Formats: sequence, C-alpha cells, structure tokens
Amino acid sequence: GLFGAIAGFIENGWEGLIDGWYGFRHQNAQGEGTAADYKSTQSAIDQITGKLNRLIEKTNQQFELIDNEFTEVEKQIGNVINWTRDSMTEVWSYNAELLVAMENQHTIDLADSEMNKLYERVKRQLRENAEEDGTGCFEIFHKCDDDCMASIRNNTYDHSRYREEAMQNR
Amino acid sequence: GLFGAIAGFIENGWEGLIDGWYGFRHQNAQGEGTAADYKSTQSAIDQITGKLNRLIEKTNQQFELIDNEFTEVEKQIGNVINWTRDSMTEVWSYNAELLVAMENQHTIDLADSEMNKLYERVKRQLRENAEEDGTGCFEIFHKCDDDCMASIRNNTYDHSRYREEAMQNR
Amino acid sequence: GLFGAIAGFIENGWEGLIDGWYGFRHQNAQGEGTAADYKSTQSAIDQITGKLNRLIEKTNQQFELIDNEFTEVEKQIGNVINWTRDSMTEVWSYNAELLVAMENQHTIDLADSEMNKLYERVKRQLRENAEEDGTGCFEIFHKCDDDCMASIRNNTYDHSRYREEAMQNR
Amino acid sequence: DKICLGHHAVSNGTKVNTLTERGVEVVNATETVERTNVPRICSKGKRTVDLGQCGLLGTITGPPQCDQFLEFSADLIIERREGSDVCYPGKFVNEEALRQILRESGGIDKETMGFTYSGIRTNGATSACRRSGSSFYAEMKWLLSNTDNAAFPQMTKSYKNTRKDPALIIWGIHHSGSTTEQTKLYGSGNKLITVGSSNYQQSFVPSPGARPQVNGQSGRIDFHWLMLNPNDTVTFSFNGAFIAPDRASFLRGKSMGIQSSVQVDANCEGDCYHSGGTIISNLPFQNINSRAVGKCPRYVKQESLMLATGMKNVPE
Amino acid sequence: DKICLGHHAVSNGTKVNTLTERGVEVVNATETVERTNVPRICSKGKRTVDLGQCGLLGTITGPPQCDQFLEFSADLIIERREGSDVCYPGKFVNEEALRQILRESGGIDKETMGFTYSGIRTNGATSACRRSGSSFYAEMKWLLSNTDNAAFPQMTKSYKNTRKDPALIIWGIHHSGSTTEQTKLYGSGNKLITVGSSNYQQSFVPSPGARPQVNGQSGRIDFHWLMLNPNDTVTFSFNGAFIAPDRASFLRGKSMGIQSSVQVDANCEGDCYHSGGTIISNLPFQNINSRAVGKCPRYVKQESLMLATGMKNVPE
Amino acid sequence: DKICLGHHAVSNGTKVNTLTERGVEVVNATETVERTNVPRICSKGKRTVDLGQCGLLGTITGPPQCDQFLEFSADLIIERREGSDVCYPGKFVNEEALRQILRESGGIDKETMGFTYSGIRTNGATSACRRSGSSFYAEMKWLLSNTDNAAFPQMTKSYKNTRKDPALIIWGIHHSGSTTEQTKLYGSGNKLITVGSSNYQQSFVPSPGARPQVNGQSGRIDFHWLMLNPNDTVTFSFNGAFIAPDRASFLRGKSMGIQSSVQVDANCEGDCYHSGGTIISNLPFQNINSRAVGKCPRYVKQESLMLATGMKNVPE
Ligand SMILES: CC(=O)N[C@H]1[C@H]([C@H](O)[C@H](O)CO)O[C@@](OC[C@H]2O[C@@H](O)[C@H](O)[C@@H](O)[C@H]2O)(C(=O)O)C[C@@H]1O
Ligand SMILES: CC(=O)N[C@H]1[C@H]([C@H](O)[C@H](O)CO)O[C@@](OC[C@H]2O[C@@H](O)[C@H](O)[C@@H](O)[C@H]2O)(C(=O)O)C[C@@H]1O
Ligand SMILES: CC(=O)N[C@H]1[C@H]([C@H](O)[C@H](O)CO)O[C@@](OC[C@H]2O[C@@H](O)[C@H](O)[C@@H](O)[C@H]2O)(C(=O)O)C[C@@H]1O
Ligand SMILES: *[C@@H]1O[C@H](CO)[C@@H](O[C@@H]2O[C@H](CO)[C@@H](O)[C@H](O)[C@H]2NC(C)=O)[C@H](O)[C@H]1NC(C)=O
Ligand SMILES: *[C@@H]1O[C@H](CO)[C@@H](O[C@@H]2O[C@H](CO)[C@@H](O)[C@H](O)[C@H]2NC(C)=O)[C@H](O)[C@H]1NC(C)=O
Ligand SMILES: *[C@@H]1O[C@H](CO)[C@@H](O[C@@H]2O[C@H](CO)[C@@H](O)[C@H](O)[C@H]2NC(C)=O)[C@H](O)[C@H]1NC(C)=O
Ligand SMILES: *[C@@H]1O[C@H](CO)[C@@H](O)[C@H](O)[C@H]1NC(C)=O
Ligand SMILES: *[C@@H]1O[C@H](CO)[C@@H](O)[C@H](O)[C@H]1NC(C)=O
Ligand SMILES: *[C@@H]1O[C@H](CO)[C@@H](O)[C@H](O)[C@H]1NC(C)=O
Ligand SMILES: *[C@@H]1O[C@H](CO)[C@@H](O)[C@H](O)[C@H]1NC(C)=O
Ligand SMILES: *[C@@H]1O[C@H](CO)[C@@H](O)[C@H](O)[C@H]1NC(C)=O
Ligand SMILES: *[C@@H]1O[C@H](CO)[C@@H](O)[C@H](O)[C@H]1NC(C)=O
Repeated sequence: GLFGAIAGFIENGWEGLIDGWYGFRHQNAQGEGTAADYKSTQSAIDQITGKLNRLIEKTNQQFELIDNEFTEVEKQIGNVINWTRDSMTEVWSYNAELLVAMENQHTIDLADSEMNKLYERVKRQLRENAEEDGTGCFEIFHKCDDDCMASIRNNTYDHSRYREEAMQNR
Repeated sequence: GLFGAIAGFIENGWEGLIDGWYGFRHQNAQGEGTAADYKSTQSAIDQITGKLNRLIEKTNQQFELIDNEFTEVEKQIGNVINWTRDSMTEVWSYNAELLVAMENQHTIDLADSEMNKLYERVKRQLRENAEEDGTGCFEIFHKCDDDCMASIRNNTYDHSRYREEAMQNR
Repeated sequence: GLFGAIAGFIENGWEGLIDGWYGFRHQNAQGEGTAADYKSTQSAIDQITGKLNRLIEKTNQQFELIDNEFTEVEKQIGNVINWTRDSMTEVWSYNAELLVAMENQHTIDLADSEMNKLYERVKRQLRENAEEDGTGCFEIFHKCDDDCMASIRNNTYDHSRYREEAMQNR
Repeated sequence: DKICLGHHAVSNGTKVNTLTERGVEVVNATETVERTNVPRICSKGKRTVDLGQCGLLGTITGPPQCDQFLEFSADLIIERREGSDVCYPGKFVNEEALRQILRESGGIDKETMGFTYSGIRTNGATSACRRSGSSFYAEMKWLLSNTDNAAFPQMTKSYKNTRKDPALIIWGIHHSGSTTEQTKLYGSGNKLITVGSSNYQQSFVPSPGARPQVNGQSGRIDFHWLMLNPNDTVTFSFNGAFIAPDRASFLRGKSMGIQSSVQVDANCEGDCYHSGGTIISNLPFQNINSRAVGKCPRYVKQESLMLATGMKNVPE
Repeated sequence: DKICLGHHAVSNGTKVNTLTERGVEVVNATETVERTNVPRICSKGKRTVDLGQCGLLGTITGPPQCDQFLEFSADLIIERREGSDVCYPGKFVNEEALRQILRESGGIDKETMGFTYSGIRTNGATSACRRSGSSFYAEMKWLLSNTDNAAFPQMTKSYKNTRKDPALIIWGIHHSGSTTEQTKLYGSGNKLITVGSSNYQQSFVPSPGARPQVNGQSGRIDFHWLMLNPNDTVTFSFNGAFIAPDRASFLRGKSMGIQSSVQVDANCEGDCYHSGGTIISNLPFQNINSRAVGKCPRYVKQESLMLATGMKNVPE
Repeated sequence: DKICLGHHAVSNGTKVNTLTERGVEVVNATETVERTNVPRICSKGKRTVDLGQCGLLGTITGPPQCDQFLEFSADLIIERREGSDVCYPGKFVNEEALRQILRESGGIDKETMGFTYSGIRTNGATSACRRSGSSFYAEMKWLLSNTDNAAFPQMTKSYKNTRKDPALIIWGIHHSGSTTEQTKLYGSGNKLITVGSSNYQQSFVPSPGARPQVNGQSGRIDFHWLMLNPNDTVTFSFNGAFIAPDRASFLRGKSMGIQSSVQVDANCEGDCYHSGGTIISNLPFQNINSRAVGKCPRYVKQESLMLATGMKNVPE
C-alpha cells in the first residue's frame, strides 16, 4: 500500500479478529485481550460498499439486432457490422480491465490508509505517556488496566491523569 | 480523504478564513488571530487548475452527417448507423462518468494531502518546544508572542532559542 | 507528490547516489558517507515494472480490411466506415492520454510514498535517541560510528543500548 | 505495559489484479463478468409471440404456417430457425430491412386495400400452399387471364393511405418456370409492372426460365414492399405476372425481436437475450454472447475480472 | 500557548460524485456537460450558403428554385426542410451518397459538355418547371423526336474530362405516364439507354405507366450520376426517353454541410452545429443533440457531471 | 551526530504529463506510441502470395496475368496497385464483397462444372486476352451461335454442389459494342439469362451499345457471382450473351488479405500490416497508419505519450 501499514510496519494481520477489520490487542498485568474498532471498520466498509453501488449495474440502453444468424446478411454490410462489433468488444474489454485494476489499487490503498489513520489517532491520544515500538505497538510506561485500555479504545482516555508517572518512568 | 486531516482529525473548516485554503489560528497572551498560508493554498490551486486545463477542451476532430433528418436513409444502413452511434453514446457516457468520479476522488485526496503536509511541516519546525493536541493544534510550552507566531507562519522560527524553556516547562 | 517528501521536505535528490533509488547519507566523527537502500529501491522498481508488464502489449484481436485504397468502395458505405473509424480514433486517443496521465500521477506518488515510508521506518528505529531536523535528517545525540550507522541501515540498531546517553544528552 | 493496532486476515484469500501487480491476494473479492446463462427465453410479464414455423416476413403475405400470425400483437417477437416466409418459393427484396421493421413493430394490424377486379381471374392457387387442398398466400391474390393464353388487360389500381401512420404495402412478381407457362397464364408479350408513390418509383419486367424445384415448383415469386405515408397514394400499373396485395399492414407500436433456439419461460424475467437464452445479471460485463440484445451487460473477452472488496490479505 | 492548523469552508457547498460516494459536498465545482444551446446557426467568418427552397441535389440539375445556386461557393452549406431537388417529379439513384459528396464539396463550378444535336428536338418543357411560362431543368435538355410519333434515331454522345479533378456527370431517364405518351415523344419500340466509362458500366430501359400526379405530372424522371476521372471518357448511347446533361459539375474544395430549422447569425462563431442550432462550448461533453456535427463536445446521456474544484466542505 | 535520508536524481530528466500537470520531469520514461515503420511486408514463416499484376478477382476468372494464381494457397495475400482483374474489359457486381471473401479464403481450389454443349460454338476469343495469339478467360467459356447471325437455342445447364463447403460460382453477361454485333454473335431478339438456386433468384437482359474503348474493346462483360450451398443446385437458363463458368471455386481455409506498395521480406516477422509496410512493436498504441490491419497496436492521433518509469527528478 501507499501508507506502509498493512503489509508494512504491521508485519501481519490477525485471523482471530472476526469482529471487525481493524482492532486493538493489548498487554497488561491483567493479561492479553483483543477488540475491533467500529469507526475505522465502518469507514472502510462504507467506501467499498459505495464502489459496488456505482459499478454493479448495467445500462437502461437498448440495442436491437442488426444482423442475422439464420439467414446471413449481405457480405459487405456484414463485414462492416462485424468490424464495428469487434472494435466495441476491444474498447469494452480494455475499459473493464482498466476499471478493475484501478479500483483494486485504490481499494487496497484505502484500507491501508484507514489503518494508518487509526494508528495515528491513538498516537495523538497517548502524547508523552507512550512510545512507538515500530511493529504497530505503543509501549505505555505507566500502569494501564482494562478500564485504561477501554478508555483508549473508546477515545475517552485522559493523558494528563497518568502524565506525571509516565513522564518520570521514561 | 486518504490523509485523515480534512474531515478527519481536524474536526471542521473555518468560514472566517476567506484569504486562502489553509491557514493558522493562534492563541497567546495577546489574544487570538488567524492567517492564510500562501504556499499550501497555491500548491492545491495550481494542481486543480492543471486538471481543468487538461479537461476543459473539445477535439479538433471533425465529423460530418452520415444520415438525414429530412429524407430518411435506407432502413438497413440507417439501423447500422443508429446502432453505431448508440454504442458510441454508451462508451462516452461511461468514460465521462468514470473520468469525473476518478478526478473528484483524487481532487479531494489532493486537498487533504496538502493540509496534512502543512501540519507536518509545522510539527517539524517546533521540535521539542510543542506537543500535538490531536485536534490539529500544537500546544507550545514557552511564551510565544505575535512575532513568535509570525515566525512560525513565515518558517523563520528558531526552535533552539526557546528550547531551554519549553524543555523545562514540559 | 501526495506524501510531501520527494520535491517536498527533502529539498532535492542526489546525483551521486548511483547505486539505488533511495539512500542514506550520514555525518559522524569518522566523516561523511552514502549508501543505497535495497528494500525501498526494490519495492518501487518492482511496482513500476508491474505497470510496464500490464501496459506494454497489444491484443491478439485481428482486424481485416473493410475498405479499399486502390479502387474506392461505394460512397455511402465508405462514409459510414470513415465515420466509424474516426470515432474509434477519438475513443482510443482519449483512452491513451488518460491512461498515461493517470499512470504517471500514480507512479510519481508511488515513489514519494516509498521515500516517506523509509523515512518513517528510520524514525521509529531511533525512538528518543534522535530528533527530526525537518530537511529529511535525524540528529543523533549519542556518538554513532560506522557500525552504529551500518546497524541503522541494516535495521539491526538497538536503541536501548544508547538510550541512557541520548536521553541525558537531550 | 502496551497496546497494539492491527487488522484482520484470513487463511484463504482471493487473487485480484492491480495497476502494479497480478494476483495480489485480498480478504474478499467479487466477480464483475457474468458467465452464467439461463438456457430459456425469460419472458415473464411480456406479451410474447413465438413464430415457430412462421417466418417473420410471412406474417405479411400469409403462407399457411403463418395463418395464426396475420394480425399479432407483441412486446417480444421470437424468430426460430425452422421459420419459413414462403409456401410458393420466392423471396423479398430488401428482406433484412423489412425484418428489422417488423421486429420493432409491436406487431401488425391488417386492412383491406379495397381492390376489385373485372376481366381477369383472381383465384390462382398451388399445391405448394396447402389448406386442405391447393391455396395461396392469405393476404395476396394471384391475378390471372380469364382463360389459357388470353391477353391480360393493361390495368391500373390505386390505394390511398387515409390513416395517421405509414402503410406497409407488398406485392409480388411471378416468374414462371418457362416462357410458354408465362404466356399460358398472362398472354404473350413482354409484360411490365409499374409502381409509384410520391416518394418511390420503380418498374419490373418478369423473367421466366427454369429454376431448380423448391416445394415442388420451378417458378418463383419476387416479393417487393414500400412504406406508404399518410395521405400518399400508390398506383400499380401492370400487364400480368403480378401478385396483388389484398391487404395493407400497419405497425402497432413498439417491440423487440430476437432469434433463439430455446424454450420460452414465464417464470423468469430478463431483458438481455441471445440465441442460447437469457442473461440475468446486475454485473456490468458479460462473457456469454457478443451478439446479445436488449438491455445487456457489456460483452468483454475476459472470462473473469475480480473486484477487491477487502484489504490485502496478510496471514502469518 | 498554542497554534492551530485548519482549512476554509463555506455555508453552501456543491455536491459531486466520487469513486466511493454519491453527493459528497465540496467547496466549489464546475460543470463538464454542456446543456446551453444557441438557437441559431452561428456562421461568423464563414462563407455560408443557405439553400432555402433549393434542394442540394437541385444545384446540379437546376429546377427554378435553384437558379441562384448553380455555381455556388461555400465553407458551410445549409439544407432546409422546405428544400426540393425537383420541379418535374423524379428522384436520384444513390441520392444520399451524392448529397454527402456535395455537402463537403466547397460548392460547384459548371462547364459545358459540348454536346450538339441534329435530327431531334432539344427544348422539351413542362408546366411543372415555371420560369414565366413552361421551362425545364436549367442544366439539362429534354431530347425529343422532331415531331409527334417519329422514331428517335439511335444516338451516341461522348464527353472527355480534360480537367485535373473528377467530373460529376448527371443524366435522366424519362418515364411517361403511359405507353402512348412515350411513343408520341420518342417513337414506338422498347428504347434503350447505355452509359459507360472506363470504370463504370450500366444500362437503362424506361418504363411508362400511370403514377399519381405530383406537381401536376403522372410522369417521372430517373436522375443518375457518375464521377468521371481525369482523362476518362463517358459515352451515352440512347434511343429516346433520355434527359441529356448540358453541363458537367466540378467540386471547388472543402466544406461542411448541415441540416437546420433556425436562422443564420453572423454575430456568433461556432463549429458544432445541429438542427436546433449551434453548441458553443469548451466543455468536453454535451447533452443537447447526439447528431451534432462539426467539431463538437462528445454527446453523453447524463444531464450533468460536476467536477470538484475545491476540497471537501466541512462546515461546523 | 546525524543521518539523512534521500533519493537519486539526474542532470537530464524526461518530461511527462500527469493529471494535474504538463511537462513534469522524471528520472526516466518510456514511449507508449509507436512511430517506427518497417517499409517491407514482413512475411517470415507465412505462406505468402503476392498477386503482382493479377487482380484478386481475376484468380476466379483467369485473365492471362492470373494464369499462375488459379489455385493458390495462402496465409497472407498481397494485392498490388498494378493488379487487374480483367483482360476483356468488364467488372464484377458486388465486387468488394467478393474481394473480402477471397482475402480471408486461404486461397482457392478449382473443380469442373461438368458442363458440355451441343448446337453452339464454345471457343470465343479476343485480342484483349493474349496467350501467344487471341484467347479468353481461362476459367470461362465464351458461348456463341454456330455461325454468324444464327439463333442461339434456349439452353438450360445445372450444377449441383456435391461438396461439404459452399461453392463460388461465377458467370458473365456480354454487352456487345452494338446491336448488330450482338445479333451477329447470338442471333436477333432480346436475349434473356436466368439464374436461380434455392436461396438466390435473379435475371439479366443484355444491353448492347457503344462504350469507350478499353484494352481495344468497346464491348463489356458483366461478371456475377453466388455462393452455392452444399447439396444446392444452380440452374442457368440463357438465350445468348452468356459467358459460362467452366469451373467452380472452393475456399481452402483461412487467410488475411492486404494492400501494399512495398516489397516482401522473409527476414522479419510481423502481424500488423499497412500499405507502407509492417508495424513491429509491443507498444499498445501507434501513430503510423489508421488503416493498419492484422493484430495491431491501437491507432491514436498523438505522436508521443511518455510513461514515467521513475520518480520526479529534483536536481540541485
Ligand atoms: C394459377 C395457376 O396457374 N396455378 C397452377 C400452377 C402454376 O401454373 C405454376 O405454379 C406457375 O409456375 O401450377 C400448379 O401445378 C404445377 C405443379 O403441380 C404439381 O401437382 C406437380 O406435382 C408439379 O410437378 C407441377 O406440375 C401448382 O400446383 O402450382 C397448378 C396450379 O393450379
Ligand atoms: C416535352 C413535352 O412533351 N412536354 C409536354 C409534357 C410532356 O408530354 C409530359 O409531361 C410527359 O409526361 O406535358 C405537358 O402537359 C401535360 C400537363 O399539362 C398541364 O397543363 C395539365 O394541367 C396537365 O393535366 C397535363 O396535361 C406539361 O406541361 O408537362 C406539356 C409539355 O409541353
Ligand atoms: C467471340 C468473338 O466474336 N470474338 C471476336 C471479338 C468479338 O466479336 C467482340 O470483341 C465482341 O465485342 O472481336 C474481335 O475483334 C474486335 C477487335 O479486333 C482488333 O484486332 C481490332 O484492333 C479492334 O479494332 C476490334 O476490331 C476481338 O479481337 O475481340 C475478334 C474476336 O474473334
Ligand atoms: C460475422 O461474425 C459472425 C460470428 O460472430 C460470423 O458467423 C459465424 O460464422 C461461423 C463460420 O462460418 C459459424 O460457425 C457460426 O455459426 C457463425 N456465428 C453466428 C453467430 O452467426 C459471420 O459469418 C461474420 N459475418 C460475415 C459477413 O463474414
Ligand atoms: C435512427 O434514430 C433516429 C433518431 O435518432 C430516428 O429518427 C427519429 O424517429 C422518430 C420516430 O420515428 C421521430 O419522432 C424523430 O423525428 C426522428 N429523429 C430524427 C433526428 O430524425 C430514426 O428513425 C432511426 N433510424 C432508423 C433507420 O430507424
Ligand atoms: C475515407 O478516408 C480516406 C482516408 O482515410 C479517404 O481516402 C483518401 O482520400 C484522399 C483525398 O481524396 C487521398 O489523397 C488519399 O490518397 C486517400 N487515402 C486512402 C488511404 O485511401 C476516402 O476518400 C474517404 N472515403 C470516402 C468515401 O470519402
Ligand atoms: C465476500 O464476497 C462475496 C461476493 O463475491 C459475498 O457473497 C460474501 O458475503 C463476502 N463475504 C464476507 C465475509 O463478507
Ligand atoms: C391528411 O389529410 C387529411 C384530410 O383528409 C388532413 O386532416 C390531415 O391534416 C392530412 N395529414 C397530413 C400529414 O397532411
Ligand atoms: C467556483 O466555480 C465556478 C465555476 O463553476 C466559478 O465561476 C467561480 O469563480 C468559482 N468560485 C470561486 C470562489 O472560486
Ligand atoms: C491526362 O492527359 C494529359 C495529356 O493531355 C497529361 O498531361 C496528363 O498527365 C494526364 N493525366 C493523368 C492522370 O494521366
Ligand atoms: C530508461 O528507460 C529506457 C526506455 O525508454 C530504457 O532503455 C533504459 O534502460 C532506462 N534507463 C535506466 C537507467 O534504467
Ligand atoms: C448432402 O447430401 C448427402 C447425400 O448425398 C448427405 O450425406 C448429407 O447429409 C447432405 N448434407 C446436408 C447438409 O444436408
């Protein structure tokens, strides 16, 4: 991807995360736990959904027969028709290949972007109370229990409360 | 957007900013003030301008009449002509829809990118003298008056001067 | 670019870097040196290579003559043929222009992205032992010799070893 | 002590292509090219006419196999390979143009031409057109001399389209299997048939001669047609060898015409048809039949083009 | 104490569509599809010929309404619905091909065929072609027997194109309203007209008979044409019923031909024309008329496709 | 003390265009539009037939210049500007359709029609068809009355295609330079030629008259053709003026036909051909010839469209 998170600094995904697209996995004195992020997951899903709504349709444009499979049309007009149809086949096959390749590049980068954004949101929440590991993890210096973890996830975390401790524990 | 700034960590835009596209709003002992950033604004405007120069034209390709609205051409050739024109209408309607949708995605991401870049430029200027709020704001620990603010905007700010104070004021 | 590194916060490229696309240039008591990064270079090259493999081909779609350069076909059918061919010329000239412009935008942003990613990887390696300059440079507080530099390049650098010193040398 | 951000992944991803790469595996994907055909003409909710043994052009002239289709009404018209337009052998000039007109016609309504005759026979028949004994095209009259070898009088007949819509007019030129046979039917001499309207002018001289026997006959009939505009008049001046229209045809409205080898099915609905059936799909592309008609996904050469609907799959 | 980065926004944004989303509001946007028509033919700076009552093909033969258009010169040629190519009723074979040739011709220059005649009358006229009394096609001669019922002598006339460019040659076959009328004009017998060049060969036998009266006449004239290449010779062998060309036509250069119902306007310039007028625009697409000609924006089905020219609008 | 990240750059970059910008310089780029033509027909590995002075349609009838091409076999067929289909002047009806059939034919195989004759001459010849003395089309027979002015007997000849593939059948109608000349060859009267199969019906009456001399002749031959389906029978009923087929033609398989002014070259291979030669390229687009045929890059109007293959070039 363009944002270097998915298949980037995050080494791999989690099969156990069955609840969403992006999520949190923590480590504290109480043990290890995992949870899905609703907002990030929803933003990616809604955008992919929007692509499908645009792409998955056909036109209300009617075409009729201009040649004949039972008794052949005159050769000259028939060859013009076939040349024209073949040309259209060439244009549409090109359009379809390019459409799908382009959408797929964007779709993959879109998911990578949403991951990076979540990562940065947490980073900004934590201030001087944590430091980046580099593998997609934030080492927190002060003690952080399941409420403290839940507050990080719910974006209700108050950095100033634990600031003195983590600042000293640097 | 892909860069999560516009309609992202910056909660909303400013109607009062009538002077440019991106800008600074400060808070110091002297009060509150606002100013437009020329370089960021210009970079976005020039890129949008370039898209319009490419798109807003029609070809120097001449087409002539091949059928007739006053006395109808022969039915068989007429139906071939109509089938061909309708096919072209289908190709161009698809091209136009896709062109505009794709340009618009890129245009929106382009503006988001330019905002993020400005944000990061300021961050790097400030070093250890400030900390990120998370709402698109930099809390500065040392006293910063309207010259100090103007220096940040003009990119003439010397972090080393105020380093000792802000470092202690952490 | 969208990531603001190339032709962005990095002021210019290096002509002397003939060994790769992205690289490191250091400054220590031992002097100055320069080296290419293999992974970043390879990732960009493989992606550009993939674009060429997709684009550089023509179809296995055969077209035959439908008109005649030696003895002219009948005027009416001839004008229909010319109108159709000219229409196809218009579609393909548009497709080609748009394909190349779009690929080029993406190609340029792709290279900018790979640079930004490398920059961020190093930043995360260094932790509290360095600080961003803003010109694409990391000021390291502790003494860092050619092994220490080589470890940064090879991603074998242990920040904890020099942490105490640089933390104090802030 | 710490918290880690991540994303989901699966054991079995799906390969897709991108701008830079072939076969990148993603968490999920979905097909954009339709390959599933329904082997029936899905005609639910549509007034459908399956012509079977009746050829489309025969609905205008009326050979015995088209007796039930002389005045049909339709949204969807189905032609079949076994369809024949003729009983007594012959063909139409500008035949495919006329088929295209009839396919989108909505069907046809018939009205008398008002032609009456004296000094000639009016009831020519043949073993090639069977209706419990020898007969002829239901909508036409085989005009003949009163008796063997008698001179056919120079005749003029005119019809004025008094309707709001154009009238489809058809006539026939009869080419006997020999010159003697022509004289026997219409008297000797080189006969002439003239036809003109206010925007149409043409003439016809027959041409007797031995053809190979078709439906037991070495003769042929040339069928010809024209659209007669509202208030326009058509005049037929003829000296023999002329197959007279008994009725004019009018188009009913709008329809779509298809050619097919499969059965009609009123249990499924679809708007994209081809000879092998119906393409029912919301997908933008199809790889089933490049000659599909109606409202169709675009035909493309690729069997498959997968669209990613998830992130890149990165398993451990 | 602090400094905040931000971006502008507005009260009333404009909706646009993206790859992922319909109706996203942006700070500003601009239309890519042209909907504004100018209801005039914008002909500023162009040599324009508005044919009015003269039909394009009549510029070659010369019925009275085309008297002022026999040798016109043009960049832009305008055909009108009221235009008629004929005075004495008839039509051209390969008529639309000839119109397409004349539309891009730049206009026409006329030159005598050099034909002279003996043993026949040369001045056939009719009440259908009025020039203060009965007259005929200005560029043609109605060739007749010297007196009622006299045999028309078997004739041969040849013309050699000595010019650098191909010559447009036209002739006519006259179909009288009856056989008696044909004999009266050109003597009895089945007349023959032969025409050949070095790359063209065809023959014509007339066909008298009663048509419906058009411009007071039950007769018709078949007009025919051919392009005679430089140094090529055309020969006319004919026995009557023949309308002789008096002059050959040469194409002047390049032009564009249009059909329209609106007035010419020399106050506006435009290069994209249709029957309702002129599309003046720099936009790449138009939703006005799919049959527009000249140098035009591409026709599309959408009424509107807005292109974002600003960031996403995020008001408080 | 410090470490700096950077990227490479060069002195001389290459300009490319983007969505937002024209002429952005990048480290490297590569062309997508082919401009290099090879001025030869690159025919390596292909069975090639260069018709030279033989016209494609002459391979069916056999004027002297086509004597070596009566039964050719080919993957690639080359027509030349100097090619002529005729010796005795004339032309084919539906000529371009027949050329298109022959171009993709794979070549032709010939078989006798099995026609034998009594009561007439069979060996008409002319100085226009030279084979060490006067001769005629190798595949045809000029059928004549036994002696000057003698009546040509009403004749019938039939041929049944007993093969698995359709048969190409050709015949000719002879138009003498005068009526006296026609009577001398085939006796007096208005001759008739009838031709019918089970899906084809048409008739022909000749038309003598003075044409301009071509290859020393004022006469012409109308050549006509039809595809006779497996098990179908064609019957020729004729009274004179008829050029009889001696042999039927069968198509061998598949080929591609081109028109060119350049020499064949068996040292290069290519699949995209035009009159000026061969376009050898893997690039997706070409600006060389919009009428190129075979398997070709797409024709576009732009001379050049550079694709970036490196980052933006930012020198000091
Ligand atoms: C109007 C008329 O004359 N009808 C005849 C018809 C025509 O004369 C003829 O078709 C014109 O070409 O001929 C009919 O007999 C011909 C046909 O009869 C079969 O029974 C027989 O097996 C055949 O070999 C042949 O003789 C006809 O049936 O069409 C009689 C009809 O009344
Ligand atoms: C060359 C010639 O003979 N001109 C005649 C012309 C032709 O004979 C005729 O058009 C060939 O079809 O006929 C003209 O009279 C016919 C016409 O005259 C009207 O006045 C009258 O109202 C009509 O009913 C009809 O009789 C003609 O005007 O064309 C005379 C012309 O001199
Ligand atoms: C079958 C036959 O009659 N062949 C004649 C031929 C035909 O009569 C004629 O081509 C039909 O239109 O005419 C030939 O002589 C005509 C030709 O002879 C030249 O030598 C002379 O220079 C010419 O002016 C002209 O007289 C012919 O050569 O075609 C004789 C041939 O046997
Ligand atoms: C135009 O293309 C069609 C196929 O799309 C050709 O018709 C096919 O011909 C092949 C070989 O003769 C047959 O096996 C198929 O049955 C035909 N398919 C269909 C759908 O008809 C057709 O011959 C081409 N037209 C011309 C004028 O050459
Ligand atoms: C091809 O399409 C044109 C329209 O684009 C058809 O012409 C229209 O026909 C309708 C119904 O008869 C009329 O109301 C319009 O006035 C016509 N429009 C124009 C611009 O001519 C035309 O009939 C179609 N061609 C054939 C051969 O069917
Ligand atoms: C269709 O276009 C072709 C060109 O693509 C026209 O043919 C050219 O005509 C010009 C001017 O007469 C000549 O100088 C060229 O030699 C021709 N080029 C080729 C490749 O033949 C052609 O006339 C147009 N067709 C019709 C029917 O007008
Ligand atoms: C994956 O995509 C398919 C469409 O091809 C769909 O049926 C399915 O619901 C998707 N699976 C999940 C888990 O979303
Ligand atoms: C046809 O003629 C009738 C008069 O009987 C008239 O009402 C109608 O307007 C005419 N229609 C046209 C198109 O001229
Ligand atoms: C917004 O776009 C329109 C074009 O549709 C333009 O006329 C106008 O100048 C733009 N407004 C501003 C404030 O730039
Ligand atoms: C036409 O003939 C003249 C001789 O009068 C000659 O100058 C010219 O070259 C010829 N043109 C062509 C195309 O043969
Ligand atoms: C630059 O691109 C060209 C293709 O146009 C290629 O021949 C060359 O190898 C490339 N140069 C480098 C240094 O990669
Ligand atoms: C042609 O006739 C032969 C009988 O001689 C037969 O074997 C073959 O099936 C027939 N072919 C067709 C297509 O009817």
